[PDB]
Amino acid sequence: NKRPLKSLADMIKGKQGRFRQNLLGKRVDYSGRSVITVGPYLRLHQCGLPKKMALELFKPFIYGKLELRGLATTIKAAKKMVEREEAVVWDILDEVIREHPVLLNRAPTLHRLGIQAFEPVLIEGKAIQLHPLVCAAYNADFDGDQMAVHVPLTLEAQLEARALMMSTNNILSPANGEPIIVPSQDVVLGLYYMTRDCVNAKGEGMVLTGPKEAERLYRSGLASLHARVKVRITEYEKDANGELVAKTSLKDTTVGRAILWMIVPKGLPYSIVNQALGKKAISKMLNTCYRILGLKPTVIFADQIMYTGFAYAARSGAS
Amino acid sequence: RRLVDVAQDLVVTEDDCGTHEGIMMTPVIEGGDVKEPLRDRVLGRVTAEDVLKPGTADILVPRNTLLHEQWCDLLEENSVDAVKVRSVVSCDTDFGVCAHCYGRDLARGHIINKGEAIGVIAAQSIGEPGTQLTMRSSIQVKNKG
Amino acid sequence: EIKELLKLGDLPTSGQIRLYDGRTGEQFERPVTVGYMYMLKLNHLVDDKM
Amino acid sequence: KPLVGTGMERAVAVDSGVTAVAKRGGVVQYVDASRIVIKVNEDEMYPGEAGIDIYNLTKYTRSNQNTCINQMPCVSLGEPVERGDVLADGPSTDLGELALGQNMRVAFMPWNGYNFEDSILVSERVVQEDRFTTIHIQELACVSRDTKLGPEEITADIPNVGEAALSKLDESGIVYIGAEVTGGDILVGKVTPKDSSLRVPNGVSGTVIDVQVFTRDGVEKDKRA
Amino acid sequence: FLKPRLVDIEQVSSTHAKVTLEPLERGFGHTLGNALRRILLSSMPGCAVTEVEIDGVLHEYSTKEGVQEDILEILLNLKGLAVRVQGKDEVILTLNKSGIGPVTAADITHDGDVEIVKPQHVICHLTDENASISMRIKVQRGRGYVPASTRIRPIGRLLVDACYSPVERIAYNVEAARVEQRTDLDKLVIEMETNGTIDPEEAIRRAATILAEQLEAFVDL
Amino acid sequence: VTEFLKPRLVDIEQVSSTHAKVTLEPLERGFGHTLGNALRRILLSSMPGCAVTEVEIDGVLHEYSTKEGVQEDILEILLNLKGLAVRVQGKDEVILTLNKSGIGPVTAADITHDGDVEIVKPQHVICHLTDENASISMRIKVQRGRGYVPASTRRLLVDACYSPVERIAYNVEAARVEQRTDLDKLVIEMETNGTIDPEEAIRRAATILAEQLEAFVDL
Amino acid sequence: KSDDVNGRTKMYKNIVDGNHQMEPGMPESFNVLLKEIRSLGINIELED
Amino acid sequence: ARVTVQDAVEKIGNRFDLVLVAARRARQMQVGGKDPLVPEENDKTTVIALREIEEGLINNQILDVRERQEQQEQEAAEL
RNA sequence: GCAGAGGUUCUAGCUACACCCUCUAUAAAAAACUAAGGACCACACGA
Ligand SMILES: [Mg+2]
Repeated sequence: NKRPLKSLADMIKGKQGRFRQNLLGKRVDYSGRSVITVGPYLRLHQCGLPKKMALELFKPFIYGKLELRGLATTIKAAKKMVEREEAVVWDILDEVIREHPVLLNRAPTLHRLGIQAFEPVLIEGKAIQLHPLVCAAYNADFDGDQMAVHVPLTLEAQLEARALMMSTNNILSPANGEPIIVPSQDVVLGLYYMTRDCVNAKGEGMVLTGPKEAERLYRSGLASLHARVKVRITEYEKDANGELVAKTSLKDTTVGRAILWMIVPKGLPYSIVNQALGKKAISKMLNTCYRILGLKPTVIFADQIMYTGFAYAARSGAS
Repeated sequence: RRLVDVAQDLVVTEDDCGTHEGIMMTPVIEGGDVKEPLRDRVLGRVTAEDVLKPGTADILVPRNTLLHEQWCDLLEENSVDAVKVRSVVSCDTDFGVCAHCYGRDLARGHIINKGEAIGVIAAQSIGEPGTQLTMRSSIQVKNKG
Repeated sequence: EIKELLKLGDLPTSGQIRLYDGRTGEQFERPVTVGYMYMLKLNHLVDDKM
Repeated sequence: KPLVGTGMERAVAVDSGVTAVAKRGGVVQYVDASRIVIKVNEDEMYPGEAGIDIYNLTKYTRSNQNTCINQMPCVSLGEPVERGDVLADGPSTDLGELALGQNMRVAFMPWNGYNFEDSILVSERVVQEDRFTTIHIQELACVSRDTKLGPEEITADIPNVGEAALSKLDESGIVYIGAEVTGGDILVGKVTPKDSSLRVPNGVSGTVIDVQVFTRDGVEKDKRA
Repeated sequence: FLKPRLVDIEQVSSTHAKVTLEPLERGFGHTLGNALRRILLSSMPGCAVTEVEIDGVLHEYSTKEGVQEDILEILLNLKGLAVRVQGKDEVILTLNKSGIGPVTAADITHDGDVEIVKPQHVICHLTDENASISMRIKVQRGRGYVPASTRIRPIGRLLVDACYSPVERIAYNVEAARVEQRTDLDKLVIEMETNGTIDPEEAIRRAATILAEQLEAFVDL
Repeated sequence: VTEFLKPRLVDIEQVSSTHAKVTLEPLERGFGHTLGNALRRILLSSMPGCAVTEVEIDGVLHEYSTKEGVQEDILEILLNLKGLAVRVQGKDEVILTLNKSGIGPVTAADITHDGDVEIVKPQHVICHLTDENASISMRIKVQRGRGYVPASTRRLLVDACYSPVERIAYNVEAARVEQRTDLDKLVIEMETNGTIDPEEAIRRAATILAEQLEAFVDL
Repeated sequence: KSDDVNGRTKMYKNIVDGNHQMEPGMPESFNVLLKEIRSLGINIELED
Repeated sequence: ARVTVQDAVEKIGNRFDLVLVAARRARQMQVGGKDPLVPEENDKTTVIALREIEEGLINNQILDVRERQEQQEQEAAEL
């Protein structure tokens, strides 16, 4: 083919050389790829994952559990059982995915948060489901974007994946202290539509007992989502030595802003949900939540805010 | 690739070095307004010498305390101008740097763990926005002062 | 021309109509845009990628 | 056909070879899902060796990207046809117009995040009415090369396999035409001299449409051949 | 409270009718309409075709001479026919046609109970003079949509995706009633669209039983 | 074909009696949303309950006013009243008086019985008094309503939350009993003012909904 | 997980045993690299 | 089940020694017949070790002294 | 069950990653079972 034939130095240098092709980064087992799916019902500590992919990746674990439970005497019979996809095999599979993190991995892993751990949720289908919040961290679209899944094997590997690589453990990007799981595209639009006001909207003017009454009025349909109404809130502040004090007052606001109040944790003040709540406002909100409440309350609050943003963006119909 | 490979030998090997050296962090001015305030420029880094407010001989912030959100908020209301801070360059640790000379992990709200590889973290942080980059009188006072 | 074509049928000239939620059953505020757009199906099926 | 288009879909479909354009006008004497017979008009036929036109539409055929090159008749019996007219709707073609996809109702609104950033949400109605079911033709080719210590046979005698797998195969070890095989099934029985039979890849399924066998001269062909 | 009743059933067309429920108060109208629409569109017992055998067609993708279109289009047309049965849960329909002419559903050799509600539904067109198609259509009752790839023998048997769903478009409107003397009463009118295999009255009555049974988790009947 | 996978209660997390979280595992596809929305609307827009609707202050006639000696405006005073969960007997209306004076909070336990009217929250706070000579007295009107009647649709007019529920939110995720389809897993978190148990309130709502289809059960 | 033959076999036997314990060993790609650099005429070896 | 390991890393302020100590704990639970002190809730060893660390009764010092005592009675077993 | 052979099946089956029993020079009362190979260059496409 009239081409330079590879020498003893062409296989030690270059991209295709042994160093950068087989030593610096090498192909691995227990790995699978598929296109990604939103699946908003997930929590960022977990991700969707097809049954076939969990069956193929966790084949040694399934064989071990089958041997332990005596369903199959031998690896060989157990392997045949995995091929038959017998119903008993799926129940065994659900046991090895209870607390076994997998490393979701997009191909152009530009930064540290390119690969993150997730607790796989067995889904029927063939597309991996990636939590909506971590898409910004992954810089991952839903336009045929494929990301590999790797299975940590040893207790050290799974344990350190859970302790470090979990999306719950990666809230602030290594580049800057700003949060990386911030509501990015659609949930932020839902929150922005939620936290606004008509100067004349249905159910404007009456005083509300609290956020529960605001939700009751909005769901019943007798009050608009964003109408300037005075509500009573039990705002919690930790100005004490770690103790949270309660302040109750009638802050003029809208119904939509009152809806978010039940989502936010206790520590956050009401001044953070009383604006239009754009992308920058939500980023500042999440940063304050991380710096005040901590990590677990921030994770729960992010999940709840994602849920409400998606739900009320669907209810908004922002065409 | 170049950034990662000039790095990857630099990990947080120590916890402190007792070095008074550092870099005097000052909000950057390029003729216009304040591009980055000192609050967002020194946050998460451990100072090298005691910062002082207009009152002299005042230990507003001690020598070796990490500047978290509370300290930075205190700095703004005390109207500080320049804060000397312990820089990773000034660290005298061999085959690595100490935790104090680096500062906050930028991913967790605490000092960097003793051991964590920060060279690769820095290289990836620098190289990640590379795809988002591009390729191609008289002096008038702005406000009262 | 498109507005006149919508006016030819019973459909509104604005091009977007009120839609009711499938689950909740109450109409979405701010009527959403609907229509019959020609969208393909690429040969990058998920079956090939597993 | 696309509800909204450009008008070049007809030009693209006619100019391309996917469809069966009519070289000469006339009337459709006989139309079939596999062939179309056109009776050329008296003023459009040569004095000698004119006869009538016969079009053999290509049925389900394996394509370069494993798709079906299917040509369905677009005319009925007795329908007049003029010169340079479309007669068979080839792949992605409807009434002589290039019909790549399939148009459907589309509502632009966020929906509970299931169309979060660029993802598409599809109703059960689309799947139900088979709007996007696409036939994919796979080319699973089995080869019987020369082997040391004697060659390998294509018979149905395969060791260490069950009778259920061999049920699909015929008496000569070749899958019956039209059989609906599944993932991991066996298609043609080939055993190496001392179990190298061709098998369906795991996951993929479908029904065999035809099994063509090529045998070199000199070696006797089996029963299926 | 008030009890909705079958005040009127406007059979406007052969396929789709307009059922009316009269007594309802605030909320009930929309709530009951949406619940009934979701129950109808979700799970209504249809009798769609699920299995077809042709006299001399080996598989789904082949083609026999004399037929206008492919066997695949024949199967997809067969899925579109609306057929309802009365006694048997399972029935086999034999279709024997010969000569030139479209093969409509009217020529199906129906049994005593099974009957085609849309005899004009065309299946295939025979073109050759000596062209005859003989198919054994297997029609069984079912609920919802189940594809042929997610179910459960001879090579000559052809599987068509099941489409057990008599209803295709359920639209309800809540408007004020015309009671003798009262206010805040709305009537629910449902513009249900069916292929013709289900009676709108019995369809509505069945949807309510399914909802009532699901409700029975918290309520004694 | 008429057989359905009827749900069975699996675990009902009993939060404090003013809150509950009821869930069902089996159910059916698309039926989780149907049942959740039906219950939510049926118990959030129409429920037989008792709540305050109209208050009259002896010394105040106009809303834009405030008594001396009370730190809470009468705008806020009615706000506490509308949250006063009250249960009544067969009588459809009763006037409740709150004649009280002296320095101290005015708890709901100080409401005169005026019969067998029961207040489920005796410790509920209505207003605070800071002057010994200060006296507060108002008449409370309550009716057995059937939903929510805002004051904007109608003497001090206070929003009447007749229904005992305070918050309903159903989340529908996936639950696969054995190895079938991804059937709906309805989980309903409920908060009630206290007049009835949230479980009892959900049961009452379901009885109302089924009792709305008495003629539609094929005999 | 990639190239240690003894490591891969031991890991498989361990996971099917139930003890997710890593027998590290050494990647065979490094041994290939050592052989290729040696074949150039450059002794590259390891100290014990 | 667990979602985050925050309280664990306020218990062990290293985020790295935590992985090592919980890995040793999981190894003891799997290879050995060691009974986890916190009763499991259908949880794997790698997460029940983190649960043990969360309550603060298991860390590097307690694990080290415990295994040292076990070795001590291992010498003392044969007297 | 670690070095070999035999057994009821089906040529051969001794842990070969591999499945049952016997002993150290001898072959059968016995059901679930079996196989351990595989590069580079170009093209097109997706992110
Ligand atoms: Mg993309």
